[PDB]
Amino acid sequence: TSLFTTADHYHTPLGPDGTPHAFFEALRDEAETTPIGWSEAYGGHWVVAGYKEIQAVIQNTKAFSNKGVTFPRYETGEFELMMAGQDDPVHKKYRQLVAKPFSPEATDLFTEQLRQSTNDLIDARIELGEGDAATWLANEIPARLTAILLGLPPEDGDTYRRWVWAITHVENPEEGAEIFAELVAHARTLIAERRTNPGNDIMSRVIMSKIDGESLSEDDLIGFFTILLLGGIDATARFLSSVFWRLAWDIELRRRLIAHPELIPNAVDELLRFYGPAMVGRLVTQEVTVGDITMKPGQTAMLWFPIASRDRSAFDSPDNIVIERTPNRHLSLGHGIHRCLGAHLIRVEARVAITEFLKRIPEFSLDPNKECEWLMGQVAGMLHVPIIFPKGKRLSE
Ligand code: HEM
Ligand SMILES: CC1(C)O[C@]2(C)CC[C@H]1CC2
Repeated sequence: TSLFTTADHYHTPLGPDGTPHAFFEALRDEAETTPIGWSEAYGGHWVVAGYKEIQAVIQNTKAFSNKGVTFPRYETGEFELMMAGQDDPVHKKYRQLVAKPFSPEATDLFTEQLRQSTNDLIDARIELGEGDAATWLANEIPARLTAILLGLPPEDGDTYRRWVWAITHVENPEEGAEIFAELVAHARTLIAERRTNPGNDIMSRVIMSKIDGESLSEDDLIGFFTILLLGGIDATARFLSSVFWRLAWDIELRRRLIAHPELIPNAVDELLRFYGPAMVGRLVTQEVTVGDITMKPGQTAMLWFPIASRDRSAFDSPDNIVIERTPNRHLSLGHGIHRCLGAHLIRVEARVAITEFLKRIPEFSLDPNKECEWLMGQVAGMLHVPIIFPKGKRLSE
């Protein structure tokens, strides 16, 4: 009578609250006894839910390969996800090619440029009264910024989200391939129109790049593009979709942030722990024993962060958002050599998005006449969060 029996991450039961949190809180329980379980979904796999246990997997690079990070494998053809489906040396090497454009320093030069666009997207409907905080804001803030890093066309959110919708998987036959081939099409065009008349963007920074003293093949360039056009548009879009659905009803939290922004940065981390959409797996390359279980090479182990972010033997009162909690050592971004590449970037987007969104519309609420839809998968969160506020005034013209 275990929940691991049929544990499935693209299929987690949703409580009345609308979130699959009722499940986690409960499974979070079972793990105290059995920190790891075997699931019968997807041919057969391992579920790692204990904090001490998931933290033991991400660290032993020996027995676990990242060549199976997305699982079931992500729709990407004969292209491997850079610095993510590759183990070192490839990893250590490939990454140092974008290490700098992502450092806190370099990812600050866009700082007060995100407030503009945020505070400039709040003009879009601050005069209507409502709007899907997901589609309308959750999505555009992370999508526009990216476009700007990969030297891209700002208003095509729709097009990109369409590609990522196929990478991300839509349990569709191969139409994920038909559509991924277009990302590869545009990805190709963009590449070729950069090695001529460049820019300061990242996409460009890597072309001129060279490994071993020799440039790089486009099967690695079209490879990065994917990871990035996928790093900051999905996980983020969802995550934000969440804090907005969370601030729509958690008035105890809304009013508290509204009156103490010194905390917004900190409380942005407690939200990452509680609403982290990120979930990954590893691939077993050699017999190894974790805690009390033994895993033979060939099998995959899913690392259930949402569950290990609620382990009581690591977090005081885990089921409450404690905006003061310090330190916050969750794993919603992972640890080890695979520590999120855009780690500092979302702490920023959040800081702002939320900071500015509350100074503009300090009152709003879950639209009663439209129900919120939650996304599932290795990336989950709110997809549609329609709110209703007091029709206001915009700063724009
Ligand atoms: C809120 C959104 C985000 C979340 C929760 C998230 C989560 C994660 C997680 C869990 C990992 C590590 C997995 C592992 O250890 O194997 C990771 C890796 C990575 N993320 Fe993100 N991410 C987010 C946003 C970003 C952004 C903004 C970018 C895009 C520029 C980015 C780029 C990447 C890349 C390329 C890696 C693989 C390289 C590596 O860590 O070794 N992430 N992220
Ligand atoms: C593919 C997947 C699941 O998505 C992101 C956002 C988090 C972990 C990995 C790499 C980047």
